[PDB]
Amino acid sequence: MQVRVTGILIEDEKVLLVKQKVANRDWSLPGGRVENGETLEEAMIREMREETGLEVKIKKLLYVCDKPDASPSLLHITFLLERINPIHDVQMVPINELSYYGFSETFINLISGGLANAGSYQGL
Amino acid sequence: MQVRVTGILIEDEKVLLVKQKVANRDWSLPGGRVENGETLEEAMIREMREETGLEVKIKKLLYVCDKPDASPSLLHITFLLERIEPIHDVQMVPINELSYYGFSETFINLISGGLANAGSYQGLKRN
Ligand SMILES: [Cl-]
Repeated sequence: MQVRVTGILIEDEKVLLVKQKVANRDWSLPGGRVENGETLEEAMIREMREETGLEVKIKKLLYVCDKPDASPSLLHITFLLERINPIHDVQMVPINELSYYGFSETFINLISGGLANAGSYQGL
Repeated sequence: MQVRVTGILIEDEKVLLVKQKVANRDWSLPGGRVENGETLEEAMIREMREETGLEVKIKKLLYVCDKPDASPSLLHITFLLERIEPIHDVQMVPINELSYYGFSETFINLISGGLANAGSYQGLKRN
């Protein structure tokens, strides 16, 4: 089973986005695959470092999404993060404008709520 | 990877405990291994009706504990459950009495905080 973590870092009502180095290379949430021997947290911290060069700490686990029909089975965990050698592609997008970046027709309010939505789950 | 789900169904400040058909028996939380192809949810619902015969729905993810160093790697998810629509060994124990059944004060506080502690996480590695 594969596991992926993504971080949501909010400051002044904006979310941190990075340019994806794969696919259509759109601005998306920072994250990556959890590597063998890594706790979800170590992976999150490593991914933030490699894609934004920032040092962070887990604030809370917000939303977990699992799709076992994937190949291989996939578990997706999203963390609320707080801030504490290539130049990184980074952008702070106002939460309002997130819809202009193609963000899900099912959420955006999920992150608007912040801690209020901690622990959300889906299963599909 | 081995994934385990645990259910915490609270009603009137009491937690649902089940009696283990293994080891020294003893009252513990309902849960089990997530079987291949199941979503965490499908497994939670399945374990819940095999051990308590109740129909439940997930409220929120309460706690995620992962031990990548375990053999095999372990991910343990705890769900706050809510009731919806063979005889099982079931008991509703008041939360302020869980210490009697071996639960630590730390855990009792977690369950006690309820929805307020939703989304808790902890990574555990040896050394
Ligand atoms: Cl690897």
